[PDB]
Amino acid sequence: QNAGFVKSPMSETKLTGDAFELYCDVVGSPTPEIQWWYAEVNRAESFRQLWDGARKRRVTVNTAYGSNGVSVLRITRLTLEDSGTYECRASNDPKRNDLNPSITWIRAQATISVLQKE
Amino acid sequence: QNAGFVKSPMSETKLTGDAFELYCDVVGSPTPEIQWWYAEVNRAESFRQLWDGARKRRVTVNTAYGSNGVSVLRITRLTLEDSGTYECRASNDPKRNDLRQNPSITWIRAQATISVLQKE
Amino acid sequence: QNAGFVKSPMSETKLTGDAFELYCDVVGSPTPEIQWWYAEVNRAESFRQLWDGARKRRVTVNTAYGSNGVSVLRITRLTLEDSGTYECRASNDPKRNDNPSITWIRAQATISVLQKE
Amino acid sequence: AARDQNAGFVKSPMSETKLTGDAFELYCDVVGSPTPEIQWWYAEVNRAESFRQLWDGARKRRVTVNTAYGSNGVSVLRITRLTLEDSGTYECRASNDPKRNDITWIRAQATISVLQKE
Repeated sequence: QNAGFVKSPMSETKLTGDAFELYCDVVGSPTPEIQWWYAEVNRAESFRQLWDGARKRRVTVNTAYGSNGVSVLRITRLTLEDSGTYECRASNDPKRNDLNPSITWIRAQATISVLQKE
Repeated sequence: QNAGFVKSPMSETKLTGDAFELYCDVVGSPTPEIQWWYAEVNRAESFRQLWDGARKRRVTVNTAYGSNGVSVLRITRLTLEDSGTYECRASNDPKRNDLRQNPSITWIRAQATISVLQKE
Repeated sequence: QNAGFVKSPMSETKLTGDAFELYCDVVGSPTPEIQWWYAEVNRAESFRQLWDGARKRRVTVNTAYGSNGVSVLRITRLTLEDSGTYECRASNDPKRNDNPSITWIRAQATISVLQKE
Repeated sequence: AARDQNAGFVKSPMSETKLTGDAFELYCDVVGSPTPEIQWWYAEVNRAESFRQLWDGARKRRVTVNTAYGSNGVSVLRITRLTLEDSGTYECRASNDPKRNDITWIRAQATISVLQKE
């Protein structure tokens, strides 16, 4: 089985200072890798990988692997510039990390909108 | 600006001659539009919109809109060249259908891989 | 194939607070363009075009162009003032957008909204 | 196309097999009265739904297009640092129809096959 999404991240609107969590759950054989990506504008030139501890540890990534892969992306103390398009990426392609990055992966996107308190 | 995927399409392996169905389920206020897109290689240069009747009518699309958007993409009599990356796209942005824009900019995407194997 | 309605929108009665969805399905070769128009009274002077996002984003238009043109018009949080004649217009005439609107066909539906009293 | 077009191929792109990391160059040379326009198109699978126009700078500048119009039209398509995903059908399209940009184009196709380092 090529990687497939069983749970996808879900768009959400938030207030600055709040926090959000996005979830990802993927199946396949071999077990797929999960990565979280982001772009201000939903276009390939804008997408970059996020990681546990990004943005001075406002960003947290907890990922676990078994038969399936599961992950939560969490961002606290939200700012306006956290708005944009977030993405769970999954692949069990053996060449998936060989240095256009989306070519061997699948993607499932969510929109995050952060509004200013009043 | 608020559409989200409740259920995204699921990757699958099929044999030549069979059929597949992909399913896409989305929430948003107002109700988001749904589209289906495809590419042999998962890069924006190769993605094109599929539609009801495509590929000599082997492709059907059935979509229903209420509070949610729900759609099924079905392709019958599968061939090797039906393999690739398929994609549900959703949006309720009022400018989602303007032409002066990289098609993905006002949409969100949820992808599945379809592999079609030769009966032999 | 000249643009032709395979399914035309159907008149409905609603109560305030509800939503309605009208449906328009047109065949043709090439595939016809679809527009939605509205008027309080069925007179030419009162018809104007509905756009996605109108009426404080209570108006949605989701149109798909395949073999057929298939469109749904949805309006939420219905008020008494949303009552009227709603119309799907279709055309695959090459100069349909370039000679007034004589190149489009119309199919109408009445939406009557009553107070949830 | 027989009524409002008369351009014709004098040099056509040539199929070729290459290794990942290498570069290729395809050539097109077209005659007619008036001078015909040249475009380069590509598809993974030789079918109309997959064909898209390429341009100078495509694929993160790996794709180069150099076209000159004198009496005839001549053009070179170059792709460097080749990947497996550069494989497929490339074609030169040409037309000297007035309405050509509003089919009244003609095409000459080549197959590119990229193999990895064994």
